[PDB]
Amino acid sequence: NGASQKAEVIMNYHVGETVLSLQKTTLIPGGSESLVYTTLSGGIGILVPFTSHEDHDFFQHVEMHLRSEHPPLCGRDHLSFRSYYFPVKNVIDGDLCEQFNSMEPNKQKNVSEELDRTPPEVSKKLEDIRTRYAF
Amino acid sequence: RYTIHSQLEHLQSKYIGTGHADTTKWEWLVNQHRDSYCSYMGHFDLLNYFAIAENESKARVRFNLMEKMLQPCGPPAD
Amino acid sequence: PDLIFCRKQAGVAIGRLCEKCDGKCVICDSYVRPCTLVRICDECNYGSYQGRCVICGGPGVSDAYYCKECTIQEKDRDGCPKIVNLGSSKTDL
Amino acid sequence: EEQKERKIMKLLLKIKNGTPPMRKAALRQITDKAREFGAGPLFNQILPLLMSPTLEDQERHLLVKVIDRILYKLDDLVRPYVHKILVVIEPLLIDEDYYARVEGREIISNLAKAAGLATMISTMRPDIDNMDEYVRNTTARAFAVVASALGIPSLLPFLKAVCKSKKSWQARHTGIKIVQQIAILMGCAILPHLRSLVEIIEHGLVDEQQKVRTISALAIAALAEAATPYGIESFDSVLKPLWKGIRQHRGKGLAAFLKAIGYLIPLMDAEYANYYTREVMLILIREFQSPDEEMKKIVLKVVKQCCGTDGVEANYIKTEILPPFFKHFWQHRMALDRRNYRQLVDTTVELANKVGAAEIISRIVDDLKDEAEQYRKMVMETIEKIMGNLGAADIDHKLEEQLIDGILYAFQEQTTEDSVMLNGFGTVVNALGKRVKPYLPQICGTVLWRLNNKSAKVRQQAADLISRTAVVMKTCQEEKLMGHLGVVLYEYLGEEYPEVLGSILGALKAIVNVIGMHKMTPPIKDLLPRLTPILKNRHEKVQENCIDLVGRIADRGAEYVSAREWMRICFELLELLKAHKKAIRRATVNTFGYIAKAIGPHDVLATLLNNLKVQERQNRVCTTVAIAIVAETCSPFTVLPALMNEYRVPELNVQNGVLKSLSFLFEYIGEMGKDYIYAVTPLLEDALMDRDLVHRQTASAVVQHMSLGVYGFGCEDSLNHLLNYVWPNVFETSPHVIQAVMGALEGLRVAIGPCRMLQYCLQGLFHPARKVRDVYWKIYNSIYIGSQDALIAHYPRIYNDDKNTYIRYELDYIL
Amino acid sequence: NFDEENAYFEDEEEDPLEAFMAEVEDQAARDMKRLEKGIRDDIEEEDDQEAYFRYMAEN
Amino acid sequence: VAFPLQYTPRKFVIHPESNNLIIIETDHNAYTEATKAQRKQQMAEEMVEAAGELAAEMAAAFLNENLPES
Amino acid sequence: MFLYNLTLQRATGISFAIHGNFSGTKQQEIVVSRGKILELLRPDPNTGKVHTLLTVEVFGVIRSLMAFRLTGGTKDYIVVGSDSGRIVILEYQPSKNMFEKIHQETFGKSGCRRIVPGQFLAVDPKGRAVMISAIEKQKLVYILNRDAAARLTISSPLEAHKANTLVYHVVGVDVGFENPMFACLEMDYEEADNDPTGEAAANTQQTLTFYELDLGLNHVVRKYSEPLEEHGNFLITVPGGSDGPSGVLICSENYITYKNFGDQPDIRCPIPRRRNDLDDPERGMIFVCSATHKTKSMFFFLAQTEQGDIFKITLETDEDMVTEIRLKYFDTVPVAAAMCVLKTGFLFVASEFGNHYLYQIAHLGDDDEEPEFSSAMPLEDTFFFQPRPLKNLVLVDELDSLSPILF
Ligand SMILES: [Zn+2]
Ligand SMILES: [Zn+2]
Ligand SMILES: [Zn+2]
Repeated sequence: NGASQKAEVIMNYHVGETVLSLQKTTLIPGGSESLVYTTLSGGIGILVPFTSHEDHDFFQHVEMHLRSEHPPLCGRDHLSFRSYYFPVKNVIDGDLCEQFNSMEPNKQKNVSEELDRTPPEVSKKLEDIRTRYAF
Repeated sequence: RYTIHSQLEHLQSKYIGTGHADTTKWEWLVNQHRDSYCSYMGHFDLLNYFAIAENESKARVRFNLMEKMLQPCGPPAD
Repeated sequence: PDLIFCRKQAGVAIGRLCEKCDGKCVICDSYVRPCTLVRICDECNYGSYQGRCVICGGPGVSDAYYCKECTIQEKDRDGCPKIVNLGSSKTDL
Repeated sequence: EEQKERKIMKLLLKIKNGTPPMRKAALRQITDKAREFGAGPLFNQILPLLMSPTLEDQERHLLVKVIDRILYKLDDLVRPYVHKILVVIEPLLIDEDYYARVEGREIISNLAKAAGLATMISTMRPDIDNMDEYVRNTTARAFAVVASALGIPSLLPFLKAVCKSKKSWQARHTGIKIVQQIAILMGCAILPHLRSLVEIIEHGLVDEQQKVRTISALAIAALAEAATPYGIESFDSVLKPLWKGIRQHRGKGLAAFLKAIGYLIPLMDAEYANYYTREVMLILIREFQSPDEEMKKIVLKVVKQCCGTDGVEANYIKTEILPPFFKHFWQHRMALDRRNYRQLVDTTVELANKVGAAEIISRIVDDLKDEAEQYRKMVMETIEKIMGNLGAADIDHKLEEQLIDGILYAFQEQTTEDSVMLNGFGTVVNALGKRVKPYLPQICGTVLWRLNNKSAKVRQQAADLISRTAVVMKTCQEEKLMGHLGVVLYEYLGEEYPEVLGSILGALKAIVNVIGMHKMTPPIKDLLPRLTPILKNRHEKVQENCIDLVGRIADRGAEYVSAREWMRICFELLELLKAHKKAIRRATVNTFGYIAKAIGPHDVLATLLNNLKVQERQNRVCTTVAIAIVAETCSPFTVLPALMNEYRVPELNVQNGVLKSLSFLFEYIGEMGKDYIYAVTPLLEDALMDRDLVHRQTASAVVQHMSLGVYGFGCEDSLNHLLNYVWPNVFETSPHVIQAVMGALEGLRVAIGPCRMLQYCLQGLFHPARKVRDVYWKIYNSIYIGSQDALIAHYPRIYNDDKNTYIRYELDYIL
Repeated sequence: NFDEENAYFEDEEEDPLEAFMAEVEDQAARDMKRLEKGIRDDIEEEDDQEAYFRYMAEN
Repeated sequence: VAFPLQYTPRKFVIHPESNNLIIIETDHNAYTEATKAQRKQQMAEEMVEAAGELAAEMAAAFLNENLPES
Repeated sequence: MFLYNLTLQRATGISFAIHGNFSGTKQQEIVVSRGKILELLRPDPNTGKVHTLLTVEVFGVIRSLMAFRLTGGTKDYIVVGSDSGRIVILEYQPSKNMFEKIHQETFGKSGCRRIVPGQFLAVDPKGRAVMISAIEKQKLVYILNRDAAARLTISSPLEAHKANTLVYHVVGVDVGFENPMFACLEMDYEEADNDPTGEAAANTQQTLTFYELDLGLNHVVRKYSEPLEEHGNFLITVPGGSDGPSGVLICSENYITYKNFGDQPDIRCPIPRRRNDLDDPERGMIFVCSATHKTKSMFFFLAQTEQGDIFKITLETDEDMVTEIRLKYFDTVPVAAAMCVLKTGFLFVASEFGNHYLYQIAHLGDDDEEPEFSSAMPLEDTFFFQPRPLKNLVLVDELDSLSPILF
């Protein structure tokens, strides 16, 4: 209503805690830039970009399969929780993606068969994006 | 005269916070304030926020929000 | 049509379907992606009503489901979805 | 007046024979007038209709509800009628029907709550020493029910007195039976009162009446079973007399004592279990060698329970129990009974579960070659269950020899056919797996011999054997024998019996599933033309198996058939996509997907769109389903432009078909439809602004399925654009159209957010026009029931007036 | 009440209760001589179906 | 590693030349040090004016001891 | 732009802390709730250090948390209330080091809603019923049971709805193997909405209501309902059955009250105040949290005020009536969100902000000359005590916490 020209939203994400700090910086020597945030609960997290399309498609599939095979522990829907006030837009949840390493070997085998890989190969791709930006 | 559609609409009118064409501004806003207070008590970091802003303890803030739920917005008209 | 939903608080009983309406959603009549298991209330699963079809009332041979669209819109969170015939009596059709 | 009160209690006829609304109204009326009516006339009218012989279960349930509601209002005004109520409903506690018992229990509970404990005791007391067993039985059951309703501590003193009475051993018997029925009815909720119940009944094990001793042992067994696994400190003063008594007694009393021992032993720790098991096992062998059927049925259960505890040793079991057990318990008279048969099989499986499969199987294998069909059947059941639970990791040579010899002989000599031998054969060979290489030749010879003749039920059994054994028949590095039996199967394809045909089709499918599509002896080029006319059969088993076989062929071996034949098969399968059976429907969907992937969309979609126009409704649904399947298997990139050219044709009844197709297509493809919203938006913009109501209804259906199918992928721009065209239709008087528009709006809520919907809706909530207000409050109530908590962040700021405060200040706080 | 075992067992058949019966009889008589507590929300309140039927009847 | 503060911190900035921090700390419902000291003095004198045997003074012990607010 | 979310340091604030034998052995652990994280902690009795065994993200909002076990069991279960319309029961598996979900029953819609339950959780002390409640109008009760394999069993829920009613706190009442009871602080607002003069809003009272669950008849009865003199926050379950009477303590502003149904009269004790307090004279005092400890011989309560002062509370009884309430200054600690008293004499304090602390209880039964306050003392005015450094507690451990980060 105010001005004629309007800005576009290109990203939406519910974090779960109230953020009071945001900064774009590099955290490790010889690493890439992240967006760092801190919450009112004492949490520190980062938001990092994908390098290629093929990386982004792999993590999307992992998140899509863990949403059904490893659903949240208190009966919430993951997509619904991340769409709390606005629908999620262009963010993958690596906290869910990294619960792969805590699953039972049967479920790890099934999910790796679905992704056409080996469980050690899935675990190694997760560690690779983490050590590229943060520790 | 008993259809599923008129059973759905009657059950919607039973959900507290729902209105009709004779709902007043006072009723609408009282509903808004009541579920705002319930949501502040539900979400932990909104309550942390308010407890830091007004230098009070969390139990005190919860008790105050509960006391404000009986008559928010003042008394009605007429 | 004198048909409503039960809409009472559902418990631990599981809804069944006869072989005519077997793979349908008990809410929207769709056949795409059965997602969530149907619970009915304790009154609608009692005595001679135990194991009957949720939709029509015939003999049940499989479990009833909510489709994915109804699950997404949270239509599984209302009451018992059994269809009640208001135009007739208990031991009627 | 007395003649009028029945005329008013016609409310009962209203309650029994009436619709739900009349029933609820009359229920209300009677529950508000119960006190004025009184307990006299109410029950004087309800009880005859309750003990009527033409009552049905649902009317009995309704009458139970009425009795509950009137007993809630009349609380002590029923004391002069408790005896009449009990005389009428003391049966229904021992009825054969299960729900009669439940309803009788509810009535007795509500009555015991309305009256007092003292009234119930004073009314039910005299029928405790009544010399009719039936009456004493029902009195004990009713006393257990009032105990469950009013708590055990309320009835503990009455029981403490009645179980120690000095004048009537019948009264003592009835009191101990009451304790037993309490245990049975209440279950593990007796554990806080175990010590008190055991202390009340423990003096009965040494009574001078044998009937009293027996009921005391049975009550101890019931309490132990209810308490399992907790509670053994409360059974000591019985532990000593019970073992003395099993060493002293003989007969029924001994049977009850041993049953109690058997329930108590799994409650103990290791040393106690071992010791008490040694004693009971000595006398238990003496009873192994016994005539009585009930005694043997008890003894089997006691052995099963003892040998399942932790303290009892596998070595002790092997050396002491197994020899006399297998000596006295495995014979044809044991095979002839039924209940004892089922108990013996379970006891033997569970004995194996602790002693090792080798011991049991090596002890009962040689009986697989016996002159008794029932004995062979029982041995096969036992071996199959054991090898299904434990496996074959411990089986060795000279034991597989006997196993295979026996199962082959038992399959061959089987005169009456039943699935026991089939499932035993299957389980044994699939548990062996790779290890049965040297036996497959004579196995296959036997299967071929059974398949070549013998009345077609032998043939169907052999076909099922092939079905469940082909996987191990190939994974054992073997293909020539399965190729040969596949040839002789393919020769059996014109049959008079549909259930045998289904089985041979299943065996063929299992073969083609595991054997290569190459390297195969019966050629696909000759198989499929034989398969095609079977697609017209109407037996469900034949249809499902045939379609699944054709699907497997089209999946793995598409490069052996011509696109012409694939086209014919597609058009023959088309109408089965709406078949009445779920299995046929899913099989047809899969097969159509495989065939469409085999050939391609270009010429199939041509004929599909062709017959979109010239078909009527019942045949159009299958065409819509087929179009959606083609778009799912071969990307909708190849389907959408051709489908929109069909809309470009200036004709209603064609544009509607295109719209229905698009709706079901987006609903079926789901999240894949996120790349194709922009391509379809112009058609939908034209369709949502159209004079024909069906156009707008179907276009709103399309929007709903698109928006729900893409959720969490970021198409908010496209869906906002479409929301602009959906909204003008909310002022629609037509029911189905407004119902489609509301569903589209609820789907767009999920896809876009409650914020944008609230922004559209805030315009007319306080419009001067009552019609606008009606419509907008409907939309708002939908948005409010769905996502009530997300709206806390999206409400607009409303300012304080003179009298009322409307600003939310906490949200204005700054840190 | 049915079990082939129950039939087998129930087939072979051929002061403290007074000090309790007396008091029980007296207490019962006193209870009887009285004319000669939690509320139940469900029984006294209309259900959703009852409310819907009432609304339809009203309009 | 932690460095204690007096009130609740809201913002800080960094001085580019020296890399020093400039912090502002604020609390609602609070007393400043001067207000606290004068309140303590006032309470002490309104105690010392109780008019009751004055020989035993709790005021001098009230003024000297202070409880650590952390 | 396409982004990826990774947590570096998880949240350290605490909302709820419960304690029990969750691994099944004789050790005691603590299950804490961060905001959206569930955590299991084990303090060592020999070193006094607290270790973290397990941390899980639940991707929701935890609103309530309770423990229970069944008669005869040696392992404790976990019940969670959240912002899903579900109630879940969890069990810890030590051999796998994971939380296994035992049961999950659905009753409504998602989000921190106003009339969907999830905000209050009450459990029967004997472990055979659990209530879950909303802030307005809706209460559900489930019945807990067991089979011969000792596996939990849950039933279909029973409704205890009440229109135009607000709930402050719900608590299970310790009756000993009688029918289960629940006690709530309620407030009906139906008349304050119809009075333009605003004096139905004034002089509207808070009630205390007792809900009885008939296990044999399978329904809920509202048994007792009594108005209160002043409004209270939370209730406290007094140990009953054979180890005490069976009532509740009502914590109000400036007072604490004991109540019970029957012939028991109400007993009130004012909350003592700091002598020479520099606070604003117009403020009242409330209790912010509590903890119960029950030995084989006696029981006591620990309760903390808004200033951090803990008071030890005991009850003087006769055959079955309570006659007096005694209060006594224990120690001063930072204001806590929850505190647990462990066997082996340790007090865990989860502070509402900042670092957490584990203390060792050095002295119970007091060899000192500080005064005790009581409800039987005549008073025209309030009680006055003097705060002092730690005397009964000894700091043993301290858990770092970054909450809250403001910049
Ligand atoms: Zn549906
Ligand atoms: Zn129902
Ligand atoms: Zn049906």
